[PDB]
Amino acid sequence: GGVFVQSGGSLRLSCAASGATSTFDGMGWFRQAPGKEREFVSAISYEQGSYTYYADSVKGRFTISRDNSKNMVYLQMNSLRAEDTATYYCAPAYEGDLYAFQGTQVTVSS
Amino acid sequence: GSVQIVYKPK
Repeated sequence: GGVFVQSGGSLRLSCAASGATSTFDGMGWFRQAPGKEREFVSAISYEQGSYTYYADSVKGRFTISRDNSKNMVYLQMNSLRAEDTATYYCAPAYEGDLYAFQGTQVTVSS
Repeated sequence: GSVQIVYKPK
């Protein structure tokens, strides 16, 4: 099972973010649609003002944020479309690249 | 060990 959203709808994802280590300086999300390769979605730095990366496919619709007081990262997914259907994974980041060493399945109708 | 990397945008 998973989440079901109508086209034009929205969804917020969240993940625990333990904080910066010598290995990792941020957190982000990737997704994998059925029969497709993993796709970068977004990554954010623990340091305010360092990176905020977005895939071109989600720019203007998705917003990544972090709350270092709560040790949390969030992804606000607005204006969802059928092509956003995928399983979404949170992973630690180093300079924006995501490192995966437990997904959220999302179906969007059109 | 082993890792899956998903690269940031080009």
